[PDB]
Amino acid sequence: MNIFEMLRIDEGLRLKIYKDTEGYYTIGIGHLLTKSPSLNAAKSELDKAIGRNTNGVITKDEAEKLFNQDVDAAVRGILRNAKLKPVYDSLDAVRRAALINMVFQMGETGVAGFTNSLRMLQQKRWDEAAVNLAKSRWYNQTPNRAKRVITTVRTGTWDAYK
Ligand SMILES: [Cl-]
Ligand SMILES: [Cl-]
Repeated sequence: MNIFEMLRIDEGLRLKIYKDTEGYYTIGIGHLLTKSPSLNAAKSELDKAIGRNTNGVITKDEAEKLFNQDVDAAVRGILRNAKLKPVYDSLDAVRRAALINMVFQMGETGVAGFTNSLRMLQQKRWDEAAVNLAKSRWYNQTPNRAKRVITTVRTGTWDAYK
C-alpha cells in the first residue's frame, strides 16, 4: 500500500467529466477541473489540461498522467509550506501518506488551516488529533473517506484500506 493506491481507492477512476460531492466538475482520479457551473467552462479547462480536444472524455493513461501531476503537486505544496513542512518532517511514512491524502483533497491552504490538529500531530498526540479532525466540514461531507484517513493518522497503519 502506498499513496497512489490509497488515493485511487478514495477517489475512484472516471473517464468522463463528472461532479463531485460538492458539485464540481471533476475527472479521472479526483482531478478538480472547475468550481464554475459551466460544463463548457469544464470542458475548456479539461482540453487545456490534456493538450487536446477532448469533448469531456479521456483515456486511462490521461487520467494517470493527471494523477501523477497532482500527487507531485501535493507533495511539493507540503514541502513548500511553512505550516505544513514541519508536521510532515516529524511524521513516520504511513502518517505522511495521510497528510498527502488530505492535501490532495482539500488543498494546501485548506489543510494548513487545521491549526490545532497540526499541533497535535506534531506532538504525536494521536487520539486527540483524530478526535479534532472529525470536528470538521470535511468529515461531515465525506465521512467514510475521512474516517479512513483519520484512522491512518491515528494508527500509523494501513488497516482502513485493508
Ligand atoms: Cl493541470
Ligand atoms: Cl464518504
